[PDB]
Amino acid sequence: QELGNANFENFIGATEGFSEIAYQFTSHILTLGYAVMLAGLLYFILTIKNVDKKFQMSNILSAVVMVSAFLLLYAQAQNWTSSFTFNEEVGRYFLDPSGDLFNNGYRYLNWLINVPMLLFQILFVVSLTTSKFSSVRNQFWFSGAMMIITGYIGQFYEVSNLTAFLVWGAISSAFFFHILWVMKKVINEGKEGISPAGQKILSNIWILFLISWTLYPGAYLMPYLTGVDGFLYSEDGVMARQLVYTIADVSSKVIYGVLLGNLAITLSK
Amino acid sequence: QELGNANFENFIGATEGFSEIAYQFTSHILTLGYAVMLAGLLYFILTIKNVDKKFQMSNILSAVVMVSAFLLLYAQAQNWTSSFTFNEEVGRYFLDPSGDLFNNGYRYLNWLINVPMLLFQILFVVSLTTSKFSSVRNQFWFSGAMMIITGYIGQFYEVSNLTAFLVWGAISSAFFFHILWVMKKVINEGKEGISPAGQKILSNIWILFLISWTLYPGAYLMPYLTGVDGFLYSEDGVMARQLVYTIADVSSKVIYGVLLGNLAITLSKNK
Amino acid sequence: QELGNANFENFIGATEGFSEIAYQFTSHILTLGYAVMLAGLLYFILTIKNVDKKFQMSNILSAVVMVSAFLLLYAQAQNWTSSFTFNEEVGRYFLDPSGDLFNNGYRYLNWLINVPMLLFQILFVVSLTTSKFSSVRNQFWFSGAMMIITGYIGQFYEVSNLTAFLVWGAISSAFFFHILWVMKKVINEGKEGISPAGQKILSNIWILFLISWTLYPGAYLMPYLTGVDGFLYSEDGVMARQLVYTIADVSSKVIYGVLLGNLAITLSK
Amino acid sequence: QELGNANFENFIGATEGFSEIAYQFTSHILTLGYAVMLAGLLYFILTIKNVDKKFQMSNILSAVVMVSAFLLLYAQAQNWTSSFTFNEEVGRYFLDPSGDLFNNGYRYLNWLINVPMLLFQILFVVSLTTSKFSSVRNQFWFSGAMMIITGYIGQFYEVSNLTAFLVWGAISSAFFFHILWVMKKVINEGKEGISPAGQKILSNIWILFLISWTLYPGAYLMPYLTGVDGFLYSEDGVMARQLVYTIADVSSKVIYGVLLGNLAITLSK
Amino acid sequence: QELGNANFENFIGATEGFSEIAYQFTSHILTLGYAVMLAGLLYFILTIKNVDKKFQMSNILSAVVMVSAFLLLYAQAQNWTSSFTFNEEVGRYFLDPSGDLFNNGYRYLNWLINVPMLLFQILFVVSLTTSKFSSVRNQFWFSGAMMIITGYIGQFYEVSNLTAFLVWGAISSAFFFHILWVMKKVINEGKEGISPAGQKILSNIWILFLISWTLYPGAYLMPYLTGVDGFLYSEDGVMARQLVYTIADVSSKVIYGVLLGNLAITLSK
Ligand SMILES: *C/C=C(C)/C=C/C=C(C)/C=C/C1=C(C)CCCC1(C)C
Ligand SMILES: *C/C=C(C)/C=C/C=C(C)/C=C/C1=C(C)CCCC1(C)C
Ligand SMILES: *C/C=C(C)/C=C/C=C(C)/C=C/C1=C(C)CCCC1(C)C
Ligand SMILES: *C/C=C(C)/C=C/C=C(C)/C=C/C1=C(C)CCCC1(C)C
Ligand SMILES: *C/C=C(C)/C=C/C=C(C)/C=C/C1=C(C)CCCC1(C)C
Ligand SMILES: CCCCCCCCO[C@@H]1O[C@H](CO)[C@@H](O)[C@H](O)[C@H]1O
Ligand SMILES: CCCCCCCCO[C@@H]1O[C@H](CO)[C@@H](O)[C@H](O)[C@H]1O
Ligand SMILES: CCCCCCCCO[C@@H]1O[C@H](CO)[C@@H](O)[C@H](O)[C@H]1O
Ligand SMILES: CCCCCCCCO[C@@H]1O[C@H](CO)[C@@H](O)[C@H](O)[C@H]1O
Ligand SMILES: CCCCCCCCO[C@@H]1O[C@H](CO)[C@@H](O)[C@H](O)[C@H]1O
Ligand code: NA
Ligand code: NA
Ligand code: NA
Ligand code: NA
Ligand code: NA
Repeated sequence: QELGNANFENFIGATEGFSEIAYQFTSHILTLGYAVMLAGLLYFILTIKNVDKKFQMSNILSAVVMVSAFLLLYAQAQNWTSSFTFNEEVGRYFLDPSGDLFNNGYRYLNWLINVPMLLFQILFVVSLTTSKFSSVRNQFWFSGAMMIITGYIGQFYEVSNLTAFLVWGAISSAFFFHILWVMKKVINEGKEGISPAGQKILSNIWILFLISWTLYPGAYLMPYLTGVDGFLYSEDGVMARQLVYTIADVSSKVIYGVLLGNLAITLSK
Repeated sequence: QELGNANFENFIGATEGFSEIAYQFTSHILTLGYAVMLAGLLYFILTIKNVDKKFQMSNILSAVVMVSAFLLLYAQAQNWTSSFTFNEEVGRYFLDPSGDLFNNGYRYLNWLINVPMLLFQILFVVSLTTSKFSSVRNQFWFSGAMMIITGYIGQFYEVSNLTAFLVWGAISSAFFFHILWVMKKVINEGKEGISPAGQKILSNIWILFLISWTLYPGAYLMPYLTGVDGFLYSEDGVMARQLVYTIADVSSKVIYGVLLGNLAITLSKNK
Repeated sequence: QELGNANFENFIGATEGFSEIAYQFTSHILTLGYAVMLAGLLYFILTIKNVDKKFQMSNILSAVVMVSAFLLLYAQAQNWTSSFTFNEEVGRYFLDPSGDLFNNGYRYLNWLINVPMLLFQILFVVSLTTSKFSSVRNQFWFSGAMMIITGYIGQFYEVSNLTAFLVWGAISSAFFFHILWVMKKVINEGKEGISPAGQKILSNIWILFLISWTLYPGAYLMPYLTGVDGFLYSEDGVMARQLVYTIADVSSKVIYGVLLGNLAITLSK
Repeated sequence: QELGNANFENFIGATEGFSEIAYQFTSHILTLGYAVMLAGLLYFILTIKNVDKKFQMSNILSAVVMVSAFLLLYAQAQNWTSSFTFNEEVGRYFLDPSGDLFNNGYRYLNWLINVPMLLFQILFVVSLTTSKFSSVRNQFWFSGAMMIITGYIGQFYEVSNLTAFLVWGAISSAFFFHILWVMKKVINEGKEGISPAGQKILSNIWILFLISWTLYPGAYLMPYLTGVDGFLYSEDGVMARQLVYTIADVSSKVIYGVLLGNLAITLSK
Repeated sequence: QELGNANFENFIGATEGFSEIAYQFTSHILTLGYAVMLAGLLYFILTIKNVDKKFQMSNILSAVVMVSAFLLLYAQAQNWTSSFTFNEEVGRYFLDPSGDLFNNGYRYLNWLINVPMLLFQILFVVSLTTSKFSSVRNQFWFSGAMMIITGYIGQFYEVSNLTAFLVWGAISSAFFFHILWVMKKVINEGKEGISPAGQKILSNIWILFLISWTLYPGAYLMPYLTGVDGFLYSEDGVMARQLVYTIADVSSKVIYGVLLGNLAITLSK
């Protein structure tokens, strides 16, 4: 079957199909994804007034991120269920093209909107020392956009053209390392002038940031992390990828937002 | 028909099918489930300001639990209606695979999110004495996650492999007993220093907790509680399970949340 | 056709079918039903602060009842439109089993949730004199549940077994009369100690309560109220039942809630 | 094809069909309808505290009207798109009975709910002089209900029985003229005692009321306003009717609500 | 086949079809569109109280624009997914007429509602000097309506009749130039008497306004901007148009709204 520039989920769906566990787990984990975002939305709105006026923009940005993210993750979950249909005869779920092909692009577009705001929002809680607010913001916004856009292009080729896949991924990675570099600077400068309690939370924010953000490129590469015809080029790789994306998105948005809010409270007088 | 690692609802649906009463009641009770969660959401938001600032995080946690739970229970209800279709010829509802197989996993994922928050939220109303807040929290969160994850794995095998079903269920039970142990400690320490009215509510919270949480393993086992080819391995067992899950979820979240809110009011200087 | 323990709507749908007027009116009236509930939700939230803090729980309870009532009535409306499909050849709507059979149980489960809260909520506005608060509450909650549960069982048999239908209905009625008895007591005791304006509203609340609550058993019996092969065992009876249920639910929840709120305002100082 | 007591939209759909422009425009205008209602809902909620406490019930009533209006108008829009399907062979949209017949009754039921509230709400902004509040309210509510109910019955016969159509329409019109009479009285009495700025707005409210409310009977009659086999008994008449209903509903609810809010501000210390 | 007066998306869909990238990207970008509107809605509501009472109407107008716009863009995204279905044999998405033809009219009707409010809302933040408030408002509202209505008519003919397409587009352009002229006047008069900070933001508002609003006519013409049988008369032109519309709508509403809110803050005592 000709699928063209399609995600590997479709190729697994079109050949081996998905077992009950593989199909149901992916449906469940993706549903958890958007459910957590809407739960987070309520949390962030309800806790806005827990911090001083000057910190509240960060709480507002956390809630705004939850909107977008809930709608895009909900669309991603519907895309998974509509793309794969039970075959009575073999008792597995196969590609149902009439529901459209499955594409991870809904999730990517959530990143496009939300990355700029997640990077931006910490600048409302911490004070920089050396760096100018507008400079850091502009670096975050440019590199954030380019990281997501180049990755979005790459992932269309993850089966149809491994070279394009890896080149676009590599370019994306460059922008990723730039963001990590700037965010480390922001964390360090944020630490000077604030209580030891505040410094501890910023340490935790950095570890959360580093682990959660590194998951994404892992999920990008997931199908190929065990090489050609590896364990992970399979329904097991599909499950692994969608779990990791869901953990990443929950961690990078909700937990991140909670930690920033807790920092804002400690700095609040 | 090969169904593989599927819930027993599908096997009943695929052989005997469901009577009008069995099918409609399950649809109704599952719908009640998500409707109560959204009603609860409004209640908890609207009553935030009925308690002192320091208690209000518990009300917020109750509302956050209602969100997740409404979406997952709504998805669980849609899964039931889509999976079973009326046959004109025999006048019963049979497995319609085109709607996907029915799986209770939507409900389980609601547990994964919400158990950590339900255990956590009492620590914002009561004061511990001897135990450290961070220690109790960490015990709740680790054991809560492991309980739900191991159960989630088990329930895929509830027909296809009785051994896996019962071993994963047993491991889940171990973590369950750990949580009961810690929650008893938390209740006892919570009772010290507070009015007799407050102590009465905490007693009631503990009974509600113990009964409501014990329903879950009952619902897990439901199809087999009358042995091989028993009364409950049937549409009657399907009805029983989905009723018990719905009662449990309403009790463990909404009533629990209401009792905690009533405790918060008694401990409030406004009262 | 084999329909088993199914509501009489399906039997009419399966034999005579529904005319355009019968089908459209039922769809419209059921839609009005859930629309009024969501309108009520907004009204009750927006008017919370029109009464003293000590009355506001009644306003909150009215809003909570609307949320469950809107969701269940909306589901009941979809059940109607999905269950009956236009036949081009005869120009009438017939049972389409693929949409599931039509059952009034969605409405009944709204009663199960909401009856306990409607009875309870008046105890936050009025003061009892002779009766104990916990006793009245317990009587309301026990009898409310038993009334709706026994009715819910009965209505499955409204065609398949007239005897079961009428026995379960009779048991339901007993619990109904108990509730009427207690509510009369509560109204009377509520009247003592309060302004004549407040007493007048409580008089009106009692008339509304008595008429609105009596409609339900009428709607239960509707198909048979003109005997065997009567005018009402027909699309006209289907229309009559769904109108009466909709009027009852609007009256017993929304108008009831408005009157209680107006009482709360008069008692507000 | 026998359609029975069905709206003329179905007869056009079943014979000539609808062009792309006719079908898409109707879908768009009906969508605009419910979108404006939800936009209005937010406006009215957000502006509640712009007026004195004693005027705020009018703002609340405007918001409550929007909730019913959005749900019913949304249902009316879905009824349109579901009822008419593209035919590849002729490139026109034809009646698809599987989606149900199209009926304007969803809109009518929005009137049933909302007319009583729109008439009522002005009595919270203006003071009567000679007329009794309870008398005006009761006249509005009785005549409002009878106007909508009689029209609702009439419109089922707009093709199948022109006599019934026009008699029910005529009866509806009588109640309409009664409402116009009472509302004129209410406007005049409202003008006494208030600033010239307030009087100007009440003049505008009367013109808006008179034009917007007169559109409805025009839309009722639309298909026949060019006589037998006229220009308007056609997809052009369908477009014209649905445009006029949408303009009327937006004017009579949203603009009306805005003008009343502006009056409330004028009368506010 | 016969598509009649239909958008060029359908003609591409009906002949060449859409590749996975072309179809998925359009679905993603249109989804991003409505997601950003709902994220914006939350931002504007949550920041209302950041400005003086007298500026807050502008913040409220930004939120009201977000409602309409979210619903219309959401409908536009659904229209795209239901209109184009995967063909297993060739592995491309082709016109599925059963989902209705695709039409950009949902977006146009969002313009009809929202243009009048976007133009109006700046008059609540700036003070005019020479020009009269009522005159500017009336010019905006008349020309805004005529611009959108004439464009809406034109776009039906964008394949079926190039002459009608370009004449209606030209008339639309005339009203566009009128609006640009008046808005420049409003910006200039707004700048007189206010802080340098205020003047800077108004300069930025003008550049954003000019670029964002100019994108629309570009998107209108997109399929023909590379002439007969050009690169852009293709799935690439479909992608280009829907990207530009989405960027325009986000820029002209959300960014515009943020800048106006920031202006309101600087002018706030
Ligand atoms: C809430 C969403 C967030 C924080 C998203 C983060 C996304 C990334 C850090 C993505 C990184 C990627 C690479 C470094 C290479 C491959 C492509 C990406 C976009 C997945
Ligand atoms: C809000 C939902 C709650 C409180 C969920 C509670 C879930 C349990 C206590 C589950 C217990 C289980 C066992 C002890 C064994 C079998 C598997 C489980 C997960 C059902
Ligand atoms: C908002 C919902 C309310 C107040 C529901 C009330 C329901 C009843 C009073 C039902 C009464 C019934 C009987 C007395 C006999 C037949 C069965 C019932 C449940 C319809
Ligand atoms: C918000 C909705 C409003 C204000 C609805 C108004 C409806 C009317 C004034 C209807 C009038 C009619 C007649 C006078 C004759 C024909 C039937 C009606 C109902 C369309
Ligand atoms: C949020 C929506 C906005 C600001 C919409 C703006 C729309 C335009 C400026 C449209 C302009 C057009 C022309 C000048 C010619 C072709 C037709 C139009 C309507 C696209
Ligand atoms: C950084 C990780 C780089 C991964 C190296 C690319 C491995 C390419 O392996 C690919 O695996 C597929 C499934 O097994 C095969 O179908 C492809 O033919 C093969 O190219
Ligand atoms: C601790 C709970 C008791 C578990 C007892 C497991 C014995 C169940 O036995 C099972 O019953 C099913 C239904 O009748 C049959 O289909 C299976 O063949 C049979 O293995
Ligand atoms: C208190 C009201 C109870 C009245 C019971 C009357 C018995 C109804 O009689 C039933 O009517 C049906 C249709 O008319 C028939 O099909 C049934 O054969 C018949 O049992
Ligand atoms: C405003 C009152 C106008 C009533 C005039 C009714 C005359 C219309 O007459 C009707 O027109 C239909 C379509 O043209 C025909 O199909 C019908 O046969 C005809 O009865
Ligand atoms: C601003 C641009 C003005 C419009 C340019 C006129 C070009 C019209 O060219 C058109 O291009 C289509 C696709 O190539 C062809 O299918 C049409 O038949 C042709 O009329
Ligand atoms: Na599926
Ligand atoms: Na079903
Ligand atoms: Na139907
Ligand atoms: Na259609
Ligand atoms: Na599609």
